[PDB]
Amino acid sequence: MQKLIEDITKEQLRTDLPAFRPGDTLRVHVKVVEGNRERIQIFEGVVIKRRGGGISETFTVRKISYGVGVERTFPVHTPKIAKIEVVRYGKVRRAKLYYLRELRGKAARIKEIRR
Amino acid sequence: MIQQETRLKVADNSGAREVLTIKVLGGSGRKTANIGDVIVCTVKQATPGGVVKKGEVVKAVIVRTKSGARRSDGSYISFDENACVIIRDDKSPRGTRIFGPVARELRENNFMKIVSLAPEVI
Amino acid sequence: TKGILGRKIGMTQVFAENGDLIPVTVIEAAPNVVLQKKTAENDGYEAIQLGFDDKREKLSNKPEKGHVAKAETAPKRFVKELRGVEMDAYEVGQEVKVEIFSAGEIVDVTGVSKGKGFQGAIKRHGQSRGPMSHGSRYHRRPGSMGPVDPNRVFKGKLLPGRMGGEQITVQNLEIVKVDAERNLLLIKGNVPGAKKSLITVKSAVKS
Amino acid sequence: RLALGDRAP
Amino acid sequence: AVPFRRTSKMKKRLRRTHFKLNVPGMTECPSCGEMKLSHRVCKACGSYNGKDINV
Amino acid sequence: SYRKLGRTSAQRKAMLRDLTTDLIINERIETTETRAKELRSVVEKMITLGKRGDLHARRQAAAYIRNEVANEENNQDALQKLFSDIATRYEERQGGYTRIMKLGPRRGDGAPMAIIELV
RNA sequence: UUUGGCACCUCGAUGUCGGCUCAUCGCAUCCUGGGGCUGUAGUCGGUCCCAAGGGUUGGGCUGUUCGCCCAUUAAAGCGGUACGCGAGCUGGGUUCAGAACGUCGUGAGACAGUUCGGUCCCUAUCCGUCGCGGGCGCAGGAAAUUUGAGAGGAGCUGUCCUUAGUACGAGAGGACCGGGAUGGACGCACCGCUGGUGUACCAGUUGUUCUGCCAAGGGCAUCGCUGGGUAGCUAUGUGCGGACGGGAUAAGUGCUGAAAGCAUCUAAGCAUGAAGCCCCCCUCAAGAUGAGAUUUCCCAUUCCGCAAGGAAGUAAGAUCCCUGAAAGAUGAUCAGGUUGAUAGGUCUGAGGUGGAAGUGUGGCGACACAUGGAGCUGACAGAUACUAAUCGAUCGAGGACUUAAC
Ligand SMILES: [K+]
Ligand SMILES: [K+]
Ligand SMILES: [K+]
Ligand SMILES: [K+]
Ligand SMILES: [K+]
Ligand SMILES: [K+]
Ligand SMILES: [K+]
Ligand SMILES: [Mg+2]
Ligand SMILES: [Mg+2]
Ligand SMILES: [Mg+2]
Ligand SMILES: [Mg+2]
Ligand SMILES: [Mg+2]
Ligand SMILES: [Mg+2]
Ligand SMILES: [Mg+2]
Ligand SMILES: [Mg+2]
Ligand SMILES: [Mg+2]
Ligand SMILES: [Mg+2]
Ligand SMILES: [Mg+2]
Ligand SMILES: [Mg+2]
Ligand SMILES: [Mg+2]
Ligand SMILES: [Mg+2]
Ligand SMILES: [Mg+2]
Ligand SMILES: [Mg+2]
Ligand SMILES: [Mg+2]
Ligand SMILES: [Mg+2]
Ligand SMILES: [Mg+2]
Ligand SMILES: [Mg+2]
Ligand SMILES: [Mg+2]
Ligand SMILES: [Mg+2]
Ligand SMILES: [Mg+2]
Ligand SMILES: [Zn+2]
Repeated sequence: MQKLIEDITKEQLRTDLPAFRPGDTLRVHVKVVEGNRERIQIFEGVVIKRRGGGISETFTVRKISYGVGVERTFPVHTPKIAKIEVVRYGKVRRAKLYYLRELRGKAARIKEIRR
Repeated sequence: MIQQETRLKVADNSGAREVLTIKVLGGSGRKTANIGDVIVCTVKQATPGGVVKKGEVVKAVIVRTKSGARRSDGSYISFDENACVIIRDDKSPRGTRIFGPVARELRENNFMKIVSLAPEVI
Repeated sequence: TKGILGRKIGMTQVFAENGDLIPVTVIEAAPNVVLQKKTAENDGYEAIQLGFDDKREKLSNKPEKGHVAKAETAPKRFVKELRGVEMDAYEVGQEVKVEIFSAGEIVDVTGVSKGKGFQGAIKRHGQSRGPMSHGSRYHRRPGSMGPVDPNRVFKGKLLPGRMGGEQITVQNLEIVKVDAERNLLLIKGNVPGAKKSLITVKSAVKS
Repeated sequence: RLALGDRAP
Repeated sequence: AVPFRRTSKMKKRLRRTHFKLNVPGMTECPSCGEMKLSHRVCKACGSYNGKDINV
Repeated sequence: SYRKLGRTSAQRKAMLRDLTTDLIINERIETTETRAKELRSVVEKMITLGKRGDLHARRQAAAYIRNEVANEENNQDALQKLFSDIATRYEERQGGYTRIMKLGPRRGDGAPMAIIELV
């Protein structure tokens, strides 16, 4: 990729994010604005993908909520995320965990790493 | 992305279990409906004893979809299923309980009773 | 009217202050130079001729070198006119820079659309296919050429042929950021043409 | 190749 | 679809206006002086760019 | 982009592997020009492995080079030649291990022929 | 546009219903725009006038056209174009040979009665349509930038909020005009985002076969299969558009005003007034032979000739040939051709894959862990003359006459 696009966008890259990879469990603290009030909704879930480069990098987290799978895809460097905290590092064998979309319950379990 | 013939789970206790989409509302040749859009639909499967009966034509608001929805901040939400809630003309749900998480987009369209009844709004 | 010539670098995105994610096109427009002023007396209409992008001497010719002598500049790769401008605001040799624009300003952007080569009626004119089964031998063909009675096809029966490579204007794009040091405009949305292609950025005509 | 032909019965 | 009328000698000859060969892109070989295709090894003597190739 | 050379993916791979080993053994082959042009990159990348010289490099090359005798006297394989003779020759040169010279059309099908050789 | 009447073209063949694909035209207007009258309070309507700019849905049933129905919609217009379009498609029906039912017939058989089944050929010559080159022209030869005669495109419209629960109305209900917001359908561009594809990217895996064996690999099995995926191309994805106005008008409304002491929109005179007309907006455009304009470059050579002309070598400049892609069927276009980053290679990255081999350790072993976000990596970025863009050659002005002003 152009150094020029890299240079224009460098200022908007967040530095405060922890290293995570697909299979890690995050709590993503999302700024939310229902009404005029501002509050933090937490989205806890498995990272199922992380694609793209630089300011365009996104990640997707998946949770089962009330018996329904939910995925939220965020720009890595969105200012709408207050913070990300890694709950547990998973042991997976690939970059994209789309096979989890078809699994529920015990079949959908990811082993932890001592990282 | 819900169109004519798309079947949806019903995310409420109105009596309908599954509906078939008869029509996306809101303009002449409109192909597709998304979260927060209203559809006309027929009840294909019903719970025995419910208020809403099999074969009834009803309005419903879509509250989750597999296609999901994009937000102005460049984030997305998707669900594992397509689901709707049977409504009256004033947007109030015909049932008394909503099951499963609904999308924040329903606040924007002024489906407040649904948003209040939902166990989670993501 | 105001305007400048640059190259399309590519696309990226920028977070707004409200946190909205704005896709942007990056146009790099090193200072354009006013090479000529056409006047109503001499030329019959008022315009300035902007040169952009210094060209190596080997790649120039004597007619070009002479034309850019008055502006006291190197030979330019791209030369375009702007009509509607304030004639008194410009002088031959004057540098026109990206900071003529400011963030929030509404612009029209003009460039040559990417080339697609020879394309059929489905891709080129957005026509329907015929059925793919049920015995069809009518898939990606262009439809009846017309009725019998004229003994001929009317002009504007659309058919296959070369697609793209056309001048295209997109109206009412917003300048998101101007970077004067790097000579960049960042424009909300997408604009015509391949990367490295010449883009003209003008103040919007419907403003 | 038609069953009957042009301007069939 | 078949020709509705035969083509006259004249129309046949007009059509063949552009049915021609061009002269080869040829240049004198600096080594041996025979003509060669520009940017190819000279077949006669096997030189290219003042070097023997077929050594 | 890259050329298809009128062949299926597998056929094209087979042919590029064949030509690559031919050029290692012979050090100069004659072929169609469009084949020569495709062969340059493929061959120069094998020489890069040879210059690396490590076992991982040799096995990457072994996945591509054909099992052919490059020298009957010494019983040297094409792979052994690549990793010894060719690699040593081009220790100091940084890329551009081949050159294409054009010959002109062959009788038979007018195909523009070329010599490709190691520099 | 119907059913017909007539039998004029076609029986050395004018394929025949419906649908599909592609439209285009008329206006007797379905919607939207403008109006007059109303048994027009308002909201709705009715009826007539102007108006063809754009728009005018998806399903169930039936071969169906039509029609009925469901659900929408601003609206679900009516007609023409060989019942538009079968050398464009379909072939359900109709319209051959088989078979059957009812029926008629002594019978063979018959029925715009029904039923199940039943070969849809053609390499485009010409015009025409859509693209793309070559030639010459345009009183010298060139390199750019242009004017716009003229042509094409676009032209649709909902809902909500507000004005205002105001006007109107017994109430029920409930506006105009004017602000603002946000959609549907349609179109243009583009890949940053979400996705799709991605057969010379990465990984897992079955069988068998080969590299002597182990280990590690290759071949074939749809790319063997399976999980991902870069560039590119893409829509369902993103951005943007039909804005704001001028000018002249239609129906309509008039003002002033006589013919005709009054009255009268009209005869003189003066206004107003539609989504329509001409512009405004987007694109093509001087072969616009009416061949336009501006800026800049070359420079008046040599030889034949009584000159008129002719030939030759050149200038500015361009091309052949070559490296290619942002271009592309091929030509063309564009970036380059050595004081050159044009392409490959190389080096460094990005992205993708997801943890190489080897070795070690642990385990009886399958395997696990470490070394180490490793190894590998088409097309993407930057750098670097290492390789190839060699050496050449070809083309290309010297500018007619007349008159007028200088
Ligand atoms: K006949
Ligand atoms: K046919
Ligand atoms: K015909
Ligand atoms: K003809
Ligand atoms: K994309
Ligand atoms: K001209
Ligand atoms: K290892
Ligand atoms: Mg990544
Ligand atoms: Mg279709
Ligand atoms: Mg087919
Ligand atoms: Mg005619
Ligand atoms: Mg294979
Ligand atoms: Mg008669
Ligand atoms: Mg005949
Ligand atoms: Mg009328
Ligand atoms: Mg008829
Ligand atoms: Mg017909
Ligand atoms: Mg026909
Ligand atoms: Mg049939
Ligand atoms: Mg009988
Ligand atoms: Mg009959
Ligand atoms: Mg009968
Ligand atoms: Mg015009
Ligand atoms: Mg990309
Ligand atoms: Mg993609
Ligand atoms: Mg083994
Ligand atoms: Mg075999
Ligand atoms: Mg076999
Ligand atoms: Mg001219
Ligand atoms: Mg290079
Ligand atoms: Zn020679």
